[PDB]
Amino acid sequence: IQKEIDRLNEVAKNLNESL
Amino acid sequence: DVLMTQTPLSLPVSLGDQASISCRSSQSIVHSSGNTYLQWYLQKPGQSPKLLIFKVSNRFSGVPDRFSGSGSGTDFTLKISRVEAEDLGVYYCFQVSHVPYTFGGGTKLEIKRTDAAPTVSIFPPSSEQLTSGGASVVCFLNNFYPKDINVKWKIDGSERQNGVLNSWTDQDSKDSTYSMSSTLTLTKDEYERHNSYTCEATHKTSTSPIVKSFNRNEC
Amino acid sequence: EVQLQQSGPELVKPGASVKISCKASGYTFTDYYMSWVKQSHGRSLEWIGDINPNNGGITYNQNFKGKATLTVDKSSSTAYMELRSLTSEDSAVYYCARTFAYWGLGTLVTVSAASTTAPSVYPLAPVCGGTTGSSVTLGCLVKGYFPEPVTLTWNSGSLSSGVHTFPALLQSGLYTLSSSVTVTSNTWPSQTITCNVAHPASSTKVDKKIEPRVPA
Repeated sequence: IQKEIDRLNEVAKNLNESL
Repeated sequence: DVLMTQTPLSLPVSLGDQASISCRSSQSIVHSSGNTYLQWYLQKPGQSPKLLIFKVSNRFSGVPDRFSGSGSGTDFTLKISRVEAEDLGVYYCFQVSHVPYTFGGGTKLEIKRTDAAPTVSIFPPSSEQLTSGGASVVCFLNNFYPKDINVKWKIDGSERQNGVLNSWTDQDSKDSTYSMSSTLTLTKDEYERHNSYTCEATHKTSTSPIVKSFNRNEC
Repeated sequence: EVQLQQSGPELVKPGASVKISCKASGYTFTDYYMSWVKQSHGRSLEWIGDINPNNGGITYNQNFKGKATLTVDKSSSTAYMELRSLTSEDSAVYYCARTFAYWGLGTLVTVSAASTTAPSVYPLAPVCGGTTGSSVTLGCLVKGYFPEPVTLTWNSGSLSSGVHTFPALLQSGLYTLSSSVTVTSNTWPSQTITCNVAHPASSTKVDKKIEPRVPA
């Protein structure tokens, strides 16, 4: 799972904008 | 297991102010890869946690830049450079470096405002409930601040504790107060055997307890 | 987009078992672990375990061994949790999550011996008599229902300013909630004020007018 967390900012910066 | 200790439990702030939240691990949380997998979440009421920061300081996706995470060793910190209304809720840290992964107990971000005295109302059992064998006496303590309040029930001058249920609202979005409902439940038979019923509250806005009472025989 | 769709709310008897599901879409199910997290009392979070969908290998939280069993079905991109020998302590929201970054909406599990139970709804008019100020407060008591939720409105929702509806609490395996409303004293009793309660699970629907207490 740690290797997955390493790659979290592969996603576009369009999530969780309303936090 | 790694204990994650979050402070403060609750953090009252003004909108537009900076805020910081602390997370202490009981031991080092460095994974065997050398990285530290400390995440921060915001959870809003009735909603799922939302990831803000991962691996101590990396901002996730489109999370606003006013959020940032930092720290090292056993000190970790989440900062909000300018608190906005959509940021209100509970913040959690979470370590995924050592199994079992563990969460902090959360820090609730709330609005600070001036003190406000509770408006207290007491309600005898409804005549309809009496026909059923139970009797609930309800006391509302509405629109007060801060949230700390102590409520006591008296029956004919004697404290009654068994059968009391207390429920609090979340902070009001319009005036930032809290409210609470206190219910004393007894059997109809017991209720009819006593005369005076008193809801007593202590709050920081008054040096005396706020008393509201009625007599079952007054009408 | 990444989406985790979890099964609906579960009402389970003490000592029974329940199986919860999480369907993944928007990414390749077998390229990522799936994790499960418990949340009780709307606060404390606890990690339950991770499953590798590719080979079915699991990393459990030691404290949930025997309580929770994790499985997957690759052909439907679904992860499963089965909770065994349920007790009150297992009443919680159970989340599935991918990389602890994409979370499902959660599945509420409530453990209770109660059957579906309609509420008794009681209007709370002020103490008989007395003096009135510039405002007056009325109440409504919704006692002994199961499961959650009830819906409660005042004058069919028209009356919303000055309302406080309090979170339901448990009492004898059953829920109870209450609600107060504060209006100008020129408004009541001259105008009608009614609390409207609905309990879908029992098809119960009750409107109670708040009427002044009379002596005789």
